[PDB]
Amino acid sequence: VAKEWQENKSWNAHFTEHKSQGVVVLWNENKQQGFTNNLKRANQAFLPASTFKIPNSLIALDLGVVKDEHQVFKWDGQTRDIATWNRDHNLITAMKYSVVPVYQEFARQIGEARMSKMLHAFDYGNEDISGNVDSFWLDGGIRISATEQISFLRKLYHNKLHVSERSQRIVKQAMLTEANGDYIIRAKTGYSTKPKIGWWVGWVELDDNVWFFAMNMDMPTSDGLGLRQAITKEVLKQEKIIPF
Amino acid sequence: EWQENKSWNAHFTEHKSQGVVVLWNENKQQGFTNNLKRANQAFLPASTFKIPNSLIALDLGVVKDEHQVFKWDGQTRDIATWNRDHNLITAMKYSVVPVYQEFARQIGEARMSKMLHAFDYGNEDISGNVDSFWLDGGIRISATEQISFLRKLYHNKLHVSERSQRIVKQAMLTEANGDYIIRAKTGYSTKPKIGWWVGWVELDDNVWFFAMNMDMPTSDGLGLRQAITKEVLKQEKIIPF
Repeated sequence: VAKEWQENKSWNAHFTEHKSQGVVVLWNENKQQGFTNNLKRANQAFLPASTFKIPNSLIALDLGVVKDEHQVFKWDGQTRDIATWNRDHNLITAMKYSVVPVYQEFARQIGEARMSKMLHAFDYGNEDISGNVDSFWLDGGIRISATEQISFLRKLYHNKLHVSERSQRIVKQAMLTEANGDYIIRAKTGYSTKPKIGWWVGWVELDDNVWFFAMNMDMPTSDGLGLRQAITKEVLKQEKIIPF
Repeated sequence: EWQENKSWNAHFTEHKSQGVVVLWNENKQQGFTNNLKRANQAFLPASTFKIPNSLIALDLGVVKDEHQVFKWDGQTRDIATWNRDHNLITAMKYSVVPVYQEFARQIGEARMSKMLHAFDYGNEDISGNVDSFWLDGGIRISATEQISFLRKLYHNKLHVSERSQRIVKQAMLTEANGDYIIRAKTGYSTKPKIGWWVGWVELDDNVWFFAMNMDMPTSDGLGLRQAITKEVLKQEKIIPF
């Protein structure tokens, strides 16, 4: 039988080396094959936390809540603990600094009915927006698995989500994280305080292939936040997707 | 509006090189160069022409999108990376002349000429072979003219679709980290021997356009295009050390 998914338990070493637990899921676009260290956890659904900024951006652009990637969302003047939030932002910087209050305001403008309809249209996780319209992805009913993140991301990559191509192109620009002569990573981090879960989801663009990834890990302290990228990169390195 | 900063010459003389770097501060609407005269000297754009050429090809449907494959024609050329299938992203990255020659042939003389006029691109002169005029024909552009063109592209103000401009800017992506994004294009003209690097640096709250050219007697110094530019960007605190 064609096994979409194969388990590679050797990747567990990358988690246990940091006394961590989690899952990395990879999808080889050319081969239409997925790999994970934990088939069960790969399919376990969690709060998306700030990974939700990807669908939230798309919806805000498609409904004209956000005009383009340069439109300024002025700071509301409330000083928050995260200094980078206490300034004006555009979509690019709001994504970069994971500026929750900008995205809360987008959610409020989108509203419950349109948010719910659009997540249904995206086939996004459990499509459930129960809770506050401006925090359901942090403390409400929405749940998504790593494999479901990859499904969603693959649609975004191919401009196949049910929003404009322009909206998808802008969000992909906003997701740009790293680029050099060897690869491009477009991705988004996420951190949920209850339960304590860290995410990193996105993809690695190579000359002749794209590798989608979605990882989550238990995140008891904020001290391990850098492990999201580090563990993922160790797997990408082991699989010769990116160089050492 | 324009200032000369001759201290940047140290970055050239460091490598027994000569050239110009031109910077434009988008927020301040101010330009800086080490050499006001060379900043205005026009050369063959060579592979920097891949920027307008891409735009025109996308707008006319010669190229569908950034993933459409242009199969290698099977002629082995000296540059190994050219002897394979390409898309717009990889064709730009490896500066794959034969893919862009085929675009130019499909675009044709009349549309190419009209579009460069519409883009206000350099001397707008396509004299020579339609598939090589930017390498050995009559088109000439200066560093300051590259910046003018690039500023329009950045603002989606060229007379092509927004989509075409967005795709080309994606194809220009060179470097990205948590401090900056560089979208740019190299170029190398063998007669006269001139190296180019043109593009911009995106920061949180500003964009700095750059255009540099330098004498390139040997292909050994091609890496100086980026190195010298980065030394100037570092000196001007645009990017960190």
